[PDB]
Amino acid sequence: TKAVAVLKGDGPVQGIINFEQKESNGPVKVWGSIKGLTEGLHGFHVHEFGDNTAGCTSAGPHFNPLSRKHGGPKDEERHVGDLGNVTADKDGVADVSIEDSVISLSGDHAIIGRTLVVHEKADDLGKGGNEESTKTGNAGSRLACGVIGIAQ
Amino acid sequence: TKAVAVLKGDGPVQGIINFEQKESNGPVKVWGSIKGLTEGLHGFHVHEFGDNTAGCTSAGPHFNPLSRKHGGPKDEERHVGDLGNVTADKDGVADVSIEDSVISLSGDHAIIGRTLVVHEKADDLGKGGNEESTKTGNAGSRLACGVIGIAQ
Ligand SMILES: [Cu+]
Ligand SMILES: [Cu+]
Ligand SMILES: [Zn+2]
Ligand SMILES: [Zn+2]
Repeated sequence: TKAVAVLKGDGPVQGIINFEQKESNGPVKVWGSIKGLTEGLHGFHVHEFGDNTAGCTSAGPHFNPLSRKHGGPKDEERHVGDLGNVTADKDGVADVSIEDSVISLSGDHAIIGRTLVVHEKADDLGKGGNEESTKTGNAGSRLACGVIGIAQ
Repeated sequence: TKAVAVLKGDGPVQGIINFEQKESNGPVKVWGSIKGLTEGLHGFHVHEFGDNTAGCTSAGPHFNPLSRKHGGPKDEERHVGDLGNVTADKDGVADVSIEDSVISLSGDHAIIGRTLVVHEKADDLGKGGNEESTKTGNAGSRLACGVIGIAQ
């Protein structure tokens, strides 16, 4: 019903993101803060593995159990892990307060034990007009990540 | 089913611990290495929460879903999270190789999304002769921890 991810990297990006799901067939509330970001949009995705053995690279690809194309969170055609973009202000702080009905904290699409990643660049939401757009949204390198763990 | 925990803290203690469970009702193999430790025994436990918001303290208590008293891994009376001690050599390296049939990587009591912790002192296995012994094993402070994540 409740989880948390503490985001850390090799640079200045750090944050804490909370997840809450009241019902198993209900939406997941996702909220928290990330700091140390460049002003503007940054890709925000759940990746497949909760493996930090080689930094954020070890988390592997976007969590995509249904083998779909990359999209935005509002799209029917999207990865389970496609949570779009977070927005950082001029002081580099991104306040996050979204709701999603595709991710879950239980069942086959459970994101517990997987990795939340915030990216270098904006997610183009599959609308970038190149092959990479429908794979990763061209969001670039992984600035910070954290395993999604069970919280009180 | 496979998992991994990358142990980090505020000091020299770091390690990678792998988990593998070939069958959902079979033993979990736990192996890896921890370095930066003092020579001797160090408490080695799964804690309830995969929460690193305030360091290793945020992981909360020993994972104990069946509400049992603290013990050693061989004891019938023990917490699910009671994996005993790891032994560090004169170089400060603990090679970990154990099998456990109480913990699981799947089901309602799965340890995926929870926290693996290595401790300052030896776990006394509930035989230290005081109140704290039968609660936590008197293993002292938490030197390093990591959320247990899904691995490839
Ligand atoms: Cu991502
Ligand atoms: Cu512990
Ligand atoms: Zn995606
Ligand atoms: Zn215990």
